[PDB]
Amino acid sequence: VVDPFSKKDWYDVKAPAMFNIRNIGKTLVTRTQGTKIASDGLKGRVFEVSLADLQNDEVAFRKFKLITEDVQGKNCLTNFHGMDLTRDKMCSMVKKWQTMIEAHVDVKTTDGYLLRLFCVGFTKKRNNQIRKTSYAQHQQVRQIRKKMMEIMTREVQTNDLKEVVNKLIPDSIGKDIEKACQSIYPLHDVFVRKVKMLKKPKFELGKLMELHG
Amino acid sequence: GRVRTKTVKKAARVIIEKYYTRLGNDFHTNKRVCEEIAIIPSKKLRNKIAGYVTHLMKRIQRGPVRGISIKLQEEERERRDNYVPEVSALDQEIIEVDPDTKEMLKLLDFGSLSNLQVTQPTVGMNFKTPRG
Amino acid sequence: PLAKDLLHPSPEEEKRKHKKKRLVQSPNSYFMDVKCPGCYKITTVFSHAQTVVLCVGCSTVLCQPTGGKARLTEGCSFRRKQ
Amino acid sequence: LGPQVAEGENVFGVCHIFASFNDTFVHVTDLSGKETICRVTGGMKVKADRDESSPYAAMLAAQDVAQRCKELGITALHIKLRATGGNRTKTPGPGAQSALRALARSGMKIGRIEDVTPIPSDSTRRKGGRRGRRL
Amino acid sequence: TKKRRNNGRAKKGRGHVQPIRCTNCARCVPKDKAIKKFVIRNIVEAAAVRDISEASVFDAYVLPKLYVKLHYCVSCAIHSKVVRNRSREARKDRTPPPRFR
Amino acid sequence: PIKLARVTKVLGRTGSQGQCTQVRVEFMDDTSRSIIRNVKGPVREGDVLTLLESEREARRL
RNA sequence: GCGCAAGACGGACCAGAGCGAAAGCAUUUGCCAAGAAUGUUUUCAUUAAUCAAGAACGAAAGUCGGAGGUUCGAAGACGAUCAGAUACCGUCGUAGUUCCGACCAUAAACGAUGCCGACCGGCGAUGCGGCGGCGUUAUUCCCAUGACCCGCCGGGCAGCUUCCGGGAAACCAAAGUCUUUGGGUUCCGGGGGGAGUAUGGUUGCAAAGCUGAAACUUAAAGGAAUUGACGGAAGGGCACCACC
Ligand SMILES: [Zn+2]
Repeated sequence: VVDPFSKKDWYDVKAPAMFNIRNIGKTLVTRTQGTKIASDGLKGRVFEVSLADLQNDEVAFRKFKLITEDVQGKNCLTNFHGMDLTRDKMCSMVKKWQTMIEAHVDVKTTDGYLLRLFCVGFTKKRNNQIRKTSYAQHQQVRQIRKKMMEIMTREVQTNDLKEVVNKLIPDSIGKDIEKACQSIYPLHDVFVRKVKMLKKPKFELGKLMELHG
Repeated sequence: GRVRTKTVKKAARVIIEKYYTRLGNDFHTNKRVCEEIAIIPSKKLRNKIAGYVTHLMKRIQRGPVRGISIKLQEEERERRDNYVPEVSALDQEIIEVDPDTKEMLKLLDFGSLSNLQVTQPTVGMNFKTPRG
Repeated sequence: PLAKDLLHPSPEEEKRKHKKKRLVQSPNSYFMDVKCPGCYKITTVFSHAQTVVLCVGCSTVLCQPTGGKARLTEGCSFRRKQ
Repeated sequence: LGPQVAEGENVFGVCHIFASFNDTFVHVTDLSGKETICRVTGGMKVKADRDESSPYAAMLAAQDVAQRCKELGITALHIKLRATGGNRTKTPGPGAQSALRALARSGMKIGRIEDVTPIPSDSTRRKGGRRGRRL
Repeated sequence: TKKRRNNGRAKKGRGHVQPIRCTNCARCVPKDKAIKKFVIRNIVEAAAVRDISEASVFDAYVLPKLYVKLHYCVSCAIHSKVVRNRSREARKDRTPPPRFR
Repeated sequence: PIKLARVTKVLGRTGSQGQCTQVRVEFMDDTSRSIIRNVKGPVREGDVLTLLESEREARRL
C-alpha cells in the first residue's frame, strides 16, 4: 500500500582521478532508520562499468569492477577492484587452428594490494604461411609462459595501484609481451584477461583523497 | 502450358534447314509457305509448325543456334576461320625467358639467340594456395 | 619405371637415398679440420660429433654437440679432409 | 522523486533479461546490482503455462517494466541477456529479442549489450541418463 | 556389413576418446562422434537491428554476438534436420556445404 | 496504436494449407521499416494493408 | 549483489592430431624414475622370431574394510500418458558415482582383421628428428637461433586414388604376391539346435571365472548383392473421386 521508492535517496558514484570521466552514474539506497546507516548499505557495492564510459577514445571491450568505499554526502568515492575482458571479445579471440597460452601470478604491489594477474595469448599465422595451422611445441608454450610471468611480476612489484591502472588503460603489459616474445613464437592477440583482488590492508582515508585529487 | 512436342520442333527444324530463304518474320507468310513446302495434316498442326518457325527465325539473327545448320552462317564462320593476321603474334622481337629457360637453351646450344631478354626471377617461392 | 638402371644410378640419385639404402653403404659424415682463430693449432673433429671438443693449448671450446651435426663456435673455420 | 539532473544527460539502470524456455524474466536493477527496482516477468502477463515463454509474452513483459522506471525517471538501460547455462542450454530463449524490442520502442534508450550466461570451465553431471531423454 | 570406413567416427589410432553429452537429448556420445556446429549470429534478432540502433546513446555502437558450440548426438541430429541421409556415393564426399552466398 | 501500411513485394505463400500469403510491408509514414507480415486473403503488389499491432514478426505456422 | 564452505569436473583451444603393451591419458609448477623416433666412420658380435607351462596389467559393473557424500542415481515412493504400464515422461531418492587397502578378470576388450620378415602403383597433406636451400619477420644491425617459404631423408596415425592383383561380393595396397598351391611360428573353426547347458575338477567372501559333454531334434540356418513391396525415413511433385 506504500511505495518503497519514496524512502530511497540518490548518490553520485564518483570515479577516481585516473580517467577523464569522473561521475559515472547514480545509485539507490534507503535512508537511515537509526538502527542501520545507509553508508553501510552502500558499502559493498561493486560497479562493473566499461572503459569507454571512463575514457573517450579508448577501446570498449575491457571492464573494471569498482568497489565504492567512501560516501561524501551525495558523493560516492569508489576504488578500483578488478578487471575483466568482455565475453564477446573472449569468444572472438578463440579460433580453432592456433594455440592458447595461459598464465597467472599472485603478484604483490608495494602498498600490499595482493592482485592476481591472469593472462592469455595466441599464436600468429604468418602473412605468407601456406600451412593451415600454427600450433607451438610444449617447450615453446612453456617459454612464452615463462616470459609472461616474468613481465607481469616485474611490472607490478615495482609499483602500487597508482601506476598499475595507468598501465592497464592502454594495456602496456600485452604490448610488451608480444614485443618481448616475438623471438620465441609470434604471439597474435595477447592481453591480461582478468585481474582479481585477493586481500587488502586496512583502509586509510587520506590515501583515497589522493586517488581522487 | 504451351510446350511444342518433338513433332513440331523436328518438322520446324528441318523446314528451317532446307528453306531458310523463303522464311522471314511474319507468321502469316510463314504459314503460306509452310503449307506449300510440306504436306501437313491440316491447320492446327500447320499453324504450330509455322509459329515455332516464326520464333526460330528471330533466333537466327541473334547468332547461331545449337541444332540446325544453315549456309549463310556456315559460310561466314568459314570466312571467319580462314583468317590470318598480317604479322603473326609469334613474331616478337623481345621475348621473355627465365634464368632457367636460358640454361635449357644452352643445353640445346641456343645460348647464341639474340632476341631473348631474360627477366628478373621472382624473389619469393610463393605459389601454393593457402590450404585451410 | 620398368626400365631403370640399377647398376648405374645417377650421382644425384645416389645422394638422395638413405645411407643404408644406397647401392653400397656410404656414410653421410666426414672429418673436418677446425682452426680456432685465437690459437694456431689444428684439431681433427668428427662432423656428427658428441660431447665437446676442447683445444689442448687454449683449452677453450670448439664445438658443442647438437641433434645431428656438431656446430662450431664463432670464428672457428674448417677445411674438409679430402 | 528521481535523479536530480538535467534531462539532456541520460541516467543508467541495468536490466538482466534471463531468457529461458520455462519463462522469461525482466529484472531492472541499479548500476550496483544491489538495490533492484521491479521484476516484470513474461509469465505475469498471460495465464497459461504453455504461453509462459512466447515472443508476445515478452512484448508485454517489457512494456510494463518501461513504466515503473519511467515513473522514477530512468531513460537509458544496460542489457545483460542471460540464457540458463550451467549444464542446461546456453542458447538464449525465444523471448529475448522481443523483450529488447519492447524496451527499445517504449521510449527507453540502451547502453551496453553483454552476454553473461553461466558457462563452466567444467561442471557436474548432467540431469539425464547415459542414454538420454528417450522421447 | 561395414557401411562406413571410419566407422562413423574420427578415431584413428587411439584407444579411448572422452564422452561428452548431447545438447538436446543429453546422450553420452563420444567426442569424435558428436555432430559439431559453430554458430556466429547476433545476440538480438535481425528484425530489431534498427530499433536497437535508434535507442543507442552511443554512436555507431557495435552489436555483440552469440558464440556457442553445439555437439548434437547422432539420433537427434537427423530428427532436428541439421544432418541428413545421403546417397551411397555422396556419402564419400566430406566437403562442407556451400554456405558462402 | 493502429498503423496503415503498403505492399512492396509479395514473398511467398505459407501456412498449414497455404492459406496465408507472406508479404514485405512498407509503412505509409515515409518510413524505411520493411516489416514482413502474415496476410490472409488475396493480395497483389501495391495493396494498402491495415495492421493493429505494427511490431509483430513473420513466422511460418 | 557481496562473501563462506563443500566435494565433483577440467570446456572453448581439441584435429580423422600426440603418447601408451592394451585397457587408457588434457589447467599451472616442481620432483622422481622410464621411452619411441632421429643422428652416429661408438660398442658387443647372432645375443634373434613366434610361443606350452608359468607370469604382469586389465574400462565399466560388483564383493569385503575404513574416509567422504557436490551432482547424478540402480531399487523404492509419488504424479502424469495409457484400454492396460509394474516402461518411455516429470518430482523425490538407499547402495553406487569420488579417495585408499584387498578381490573380481570380463565387454560390440573391435580394425569385429595374431605376431616377425621380404617384394609389390601413384598423389597431396600431417606429426617428430636430421640435411640442403631463394627470400621475408624478432632477438637492434652480424652470427646463431626461433617463426615462415621451397625441397630431400627416416620412422609414425591417417587420407584420396588406380584394370597391381585378390575376393561370394561388399570391398582390401592388403584381405595382394594362391591349383603357376611350400618365408617362420602361436591360437583356433568344421551344417543348424540342445548349449556355453548338465556333470567333474579347479579359482573365488560371494557374484561368478576357467575347463566342458551327450541323449535327442532338424533340411536348412546363414553371407553379400539385386528387383519390387513396405515404412508412423527423408527430399521433391500432383489431385475439389484431397484439403483450404
Ligand atoms: Zn541427442
